[PDB]
Amino acid sequence: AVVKCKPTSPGRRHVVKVVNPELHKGKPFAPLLEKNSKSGGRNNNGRITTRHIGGGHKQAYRIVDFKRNKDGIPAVVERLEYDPNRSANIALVLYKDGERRYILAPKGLKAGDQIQSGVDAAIKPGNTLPMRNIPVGSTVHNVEMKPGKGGQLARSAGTYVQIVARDGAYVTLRLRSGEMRKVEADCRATLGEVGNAEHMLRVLGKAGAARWRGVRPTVRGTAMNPVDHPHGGGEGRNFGKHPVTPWGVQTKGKKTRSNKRTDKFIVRRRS
Amino acid sequence: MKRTFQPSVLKRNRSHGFRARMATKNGRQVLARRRAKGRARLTVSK
Amino acid sequence: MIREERLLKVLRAPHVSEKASTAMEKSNTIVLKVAKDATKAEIKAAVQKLFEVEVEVVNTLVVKGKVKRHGQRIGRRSDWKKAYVTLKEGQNL
RNA sequence: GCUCGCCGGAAGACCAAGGGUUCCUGUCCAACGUUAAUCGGGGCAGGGUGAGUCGACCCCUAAGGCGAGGCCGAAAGGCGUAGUCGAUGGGAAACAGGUUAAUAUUCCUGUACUUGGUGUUACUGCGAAGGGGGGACGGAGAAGGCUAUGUUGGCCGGGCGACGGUUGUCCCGGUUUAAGCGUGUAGGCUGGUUUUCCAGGCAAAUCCGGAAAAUCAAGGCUGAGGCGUGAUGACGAGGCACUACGGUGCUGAAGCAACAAAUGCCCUGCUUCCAGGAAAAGCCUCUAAGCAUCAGGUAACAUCAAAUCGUACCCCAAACCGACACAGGUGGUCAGGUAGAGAAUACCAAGGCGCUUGAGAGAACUCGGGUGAAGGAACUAGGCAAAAUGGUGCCGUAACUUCGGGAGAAGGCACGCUGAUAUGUAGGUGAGGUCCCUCGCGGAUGGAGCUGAAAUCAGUCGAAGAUACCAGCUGGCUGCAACUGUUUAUUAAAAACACAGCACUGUGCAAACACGAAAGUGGACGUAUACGGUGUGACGCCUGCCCGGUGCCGGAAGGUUAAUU
RNA sequence: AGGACCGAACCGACUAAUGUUGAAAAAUUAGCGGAUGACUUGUGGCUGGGGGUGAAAGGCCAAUCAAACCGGGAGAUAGCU
Ligand SMILES: [Mg+2]
Ligand SMILES: [Mg+2]
Ligand SMILES: [Mg+2]
Ligand SMILES: [Mg+2]
Ligand SMILES: [Mg+2]
Ligand SMILES: [Mg+2]
Ligand SMILES: [Mg+2]
Ligand SMILES: [Mg+2]
Ligand SMILES: [Mg+2]
Ligand SMILES: [Mg+2]
Ligand SMILES: [Mg+2]
Ligand SMILES: [Mg+2]
Ligand SMILES: [Mg+2]
Ligand SMILES: [Mg+2]
Ligand SMILES: [Mg+2]
Ligand SMILES: [Mg+2]
Ligand SMILES: [Mg+2]
Ligand SMILES: [Mg+2]
Ligand SMILES: [Mg+2]
Ligand SMILES: [Mg+2]
Ligand SMILES: [Mg+2]
Ligand SMILES: [Mg+2]
Ligand SMILES: [Mg+2]
Ligand SMILES: [Mg+2]
Ligand SMILES: [Mg+2]
Ligand SMILES: [Mg+2]
Ligand SMILES: [Mg+2]
Ligand SMILES: [Mg+2]
Ligand SMILES: [Mg+2]
Ligand SMILES: [Mg+2]
Ligand SMILES: [Mg+2]
Ligand SMILES: [Mg+2]
Ligand SMILES: [Mg+2]
Ligand SMILES: [Mg+2]
Ligand SMILES: [Mg+2]
Ligand SMILES: [Mg+2]
Ligand SMILES: [Mg+2]
Ligand SMILES: [Mg+2]
Ligand SMILES: [Mg+2]
Ligand SMILES: [Mg+2]
Ligand SMILES: [Mg+2]
Ligand SMILES: [Mg+2]
Ligand SMILES: [Mg+2]
Ligand SMILES: [Mg+2]
Ligand SMILES: [Mg+2]
Ligand SMILES: [Mg+2]
Ligand SMILES: [Mg+2]
Ligand SMILES: [Mg+2]
Ligand SMILES: [Mg+2]
Ligand SMILES: [Mg+2]
Ligand SMILES: [Mg+2]
Ligand SMILES: [Mg+2]
Ligand SMILES: [Mg+2]
Ligand SMILES: [Mg+2]
Ligand SMILES: [Mg+2]
Ligand SMILES: [Mg+2]
Ligand SMILES: [Mg+2]
Repeated sequence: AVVKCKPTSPGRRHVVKVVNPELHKGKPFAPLLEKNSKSGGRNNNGRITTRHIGGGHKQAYRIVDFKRNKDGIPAVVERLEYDPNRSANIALVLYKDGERRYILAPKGLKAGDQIQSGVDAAIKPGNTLPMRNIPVGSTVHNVEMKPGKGGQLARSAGTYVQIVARDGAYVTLRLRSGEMRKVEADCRATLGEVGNAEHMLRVLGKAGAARWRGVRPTVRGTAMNPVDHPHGGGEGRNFGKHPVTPWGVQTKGKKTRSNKRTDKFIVRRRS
Repeated sequence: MKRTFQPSVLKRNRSHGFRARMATKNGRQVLARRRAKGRARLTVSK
Repeated sequence: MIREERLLKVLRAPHVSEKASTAMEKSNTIVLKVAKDATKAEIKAAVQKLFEVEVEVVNTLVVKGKVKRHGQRIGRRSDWKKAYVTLKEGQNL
């Protein structure tokens, strides 16, 4: 559900919120919860290594099963849940032997639905199979890059991967970026799209809403002095130079990928 | 107004105390310099 | 059991003041100066063995030595321990 | 000592931090104290800090620190594993009265509570470094039940008034009591019990999770406050006998109800929202190795233990941070009366103070204020400053608008006191009595007593009734920035910065990028609906032409071209 | 409901006067802005000098900042006074 707030105050005028009625209103499953304090973008030297990070709401980490390696035990979806740590929603599933787990909730999945993993799983959304057993043309998500490592590709809200080809031991995947990549056919994938496709229709509306998510203000380079940015300086608004990062690398079109180890797997760049 | 010195005994001992000096070779060199000068008070400890 | 040598060492002096005398009268309590490291149990055992009276409780405090200016030089008297020894209402030490 | 004045959400009281004897007593007045000093936070001397329950220490962890081995690095060293530290957080237990010149939840009196070690008895499956439950957690809002507390009445004791009245519907004062134990309430959550089974909880489990049936329909957990006991005790206004005038001591009445009522408690509750809200131990439970009539566990009684350290005093300040006995700064708690929406404000209570130079005079001028004829911005860079407006209820309110606003637009009327309605109304609170039952801190009825707005009418005083304190000036046109925010600590608060939104661009995850000779770390326990960089800056309508120059992206025929040979 | 409204505590600092060998090496008085939030505050911790940190003023990093402080090279050099 996408609903616009009424302009009863200037900070509310442009707010557009995503409210999902189905989401659980209670507390999360306690044994599947771990704490994680914030870093502020600071590394173990105590230096800011990533700017514009800090503050925001306290969050508990939910242990999500990206591996999906209970083969042959059917599971039932108990309830959808809000996960602060990611854009997608998650589903708390109960296994027939009494094990409870969190999974990425695919589009369409709801309470009472059955899911299953393994080679003999039925082709239906939320089921996990090796891509050997998944037909060419299927839409999948939570794609493994190595067998047994856990899904790593297409995990954000509303994303998915298209299985384009299958030759030998490798499948050709079409990624959200447009890149065509090769991954091993033993790698597991989950049928269907990631849910919460309406997540991109949100409008924060005010600066405080970005602050609630741990995002600190960005200061433009041209607004500062030359001592601390190549864009700095000037009597009035002056630029006269090719745009660069704070460290001097050109930031409009220059390419930065340098990985000859994984170049063999890239069928075509995203263009 | 609020001034620069705002005393805390715990912070004082953790910053300049005897154990803090002993924990690094540079602090041990501070202690050697102060012993060689003949200082009655080596650190802020007491 | 605490050793006899320790008991002979712990007790130092009886404290003489009007508060101590009021303790002796009102509450049958003697006030002593003891060693800085003399515990309550050692004080009780030493009073019983060395003053031959029955004790039911001792109370202790540490007195901080004062700072005194003697000939413009700065000095500090030593800290000492003081004991309030209650005799169990039948002794009259 | 008697008056006077000042603070009283503090200028009173208690703490933490910080200080360290400044605390109390005697004595002294050189120096110190912005003057004197007989006085002092000054000199000198003596005295003073009493704990199983308060805190530390202790058990347990957060951020973070250190870190055996380890990985890395010319050396020095960096990071990090197992671990081990680290509160600002979790974890056993005490209250009231009395007492010193100076301590007291520590001493004394009374009445309690916690944990541990032993000893005996009786029953008996005990046991972890492991499994599980629990601890255990956000913001906002609403209502009910309470209590602290206050007011009035009743009750007790005392009074009969320096000037007209004051035996009464008069005046003054008191009317207090804890923890614990018993009760299990207003209320909150949740269906129980019993069989059998199981791809789960690293092994196991009767424990937790799941599955299938029977049976019953009330069980369990939590819970302020009240009541009873504690307590025939203590305290108590006042009386009495001495005084060192400070006080010593004896006795000591009544000690009830109603009403109002928190920002405190029930409540870590309930409702709701999105930004989705510590950890670990104590604690309960389950077993494994193991022991296996032993040990150990449980229940009762006895008895012993609870150490050490802190404890004086200041603590919005003359004792801390400011070189000062300095108009500065400094976290938490307590929270009376009248009026008031109020922790504003005025006047007061408890309590605390008059700020460590005074005495005169009554010039100019300076500072801070009061009032002002006639005029009313003529002043000036500029209405700077000042003057003015100011409350509640009701009526009434334009352009424009993103339909929310604009708006308290503007403007206007009423406003005190007395009586009546109504010997106190509508409402709120609620006793006695009666009726019922799964019988009590129960249900229903009944409404005495108490408390008590708003309105209308009539009358009445003053120049003036939101009378003091307190408490919006309003309107028209226009530049800039959408807006709330941020900034040059100490001459600039803005049109500057940020901002939601927009766009370009990079990035396929051992991501790009950043900090690092490195190992690693952040990005992120994220995965293109993501993350970084850059510019623009809500929203509406839009965003034209140029790739010659510079940059970037792509291409590789040809020219040129390094080490090398 | 709200980076909603009026307004104390609390956080700030727009105007004026005083003060300028100050009561004060940045305050006082009267007015002024925010006041449930991008709020404010206590305790503890981390980031170190061509480095940090910065809603960006070359601001801030112990009354010191277009390169902190302390010690050292060091009696730097000074065609200048
Ligand atoms: Mg960024
Ligand atoms: Mg931005
Ligand atoms: Mg600038
Ligand atoms: Mg440059
Ligand atoms: Mg220009
Ligand atoms: Mg130009
Ligand atoms: Mg002294
Ligand atoms: Mg004194
Ligand atoms: Mg004299
Ligand atoms: Mg003098
Ligand atoms: Mg003195
Ligand atoms: Mg003690
Ligand atoms: Mg005792
Ligand atoms: Mg840690
Ligand atoms: Mg080592
Ligand atoms: Mg380390
Ligand atoms: Mg520890
Ligand atoms: Mg603590
Ligand atoms: Mg005292
Ligand atoms: Mg009451
Ligand atoms: Mg409040
Ligand atoms: Mg005290
Ligand atoms: Mg003075
Ligand atoms: Mg002062
Ligand atoms: Mg303050
Ligand atoms: Mg006031
Ligand atoms: Mg007054
Ligand atoms: Mg005059
Ligand atoms: Mg004048
Ligand atoms: Mg005037
Ligand atoms: Mg006039
Ligand atoms: Mg006139
Ligand atoms: Mg006029
Ligand atoms: Mg003019
Ligand atoms: Mg003129
Ligand atoms: Mg003005
Ligand atoms: Mg005025
Ligand atoms: Mg113009
Ligand atoms: Mg603006
Ligand atoms: Mg503003
Ligand atoms: Mg500021
Ligand atoms: Mg300035
Ligand atoms: Mg300014
Ligand atoms: Mg990584
Ligand atoms: Mg701009
Ligand atoms: Mg613009
Ligand atoms: Mg253009
Ligand atoms: Mg507001
Ligand atoms: Mg405003
Ligand atoms: Mg002011
Ligand atoms: Mg306001
Ligand atoms: Mg500049
Ligand atoms: Mg400075
Ligand atoms: Mg330099
Ligand atoms: Mg040289
Ligand atoms: Mg020289
Ligand atoms: Mg020359």
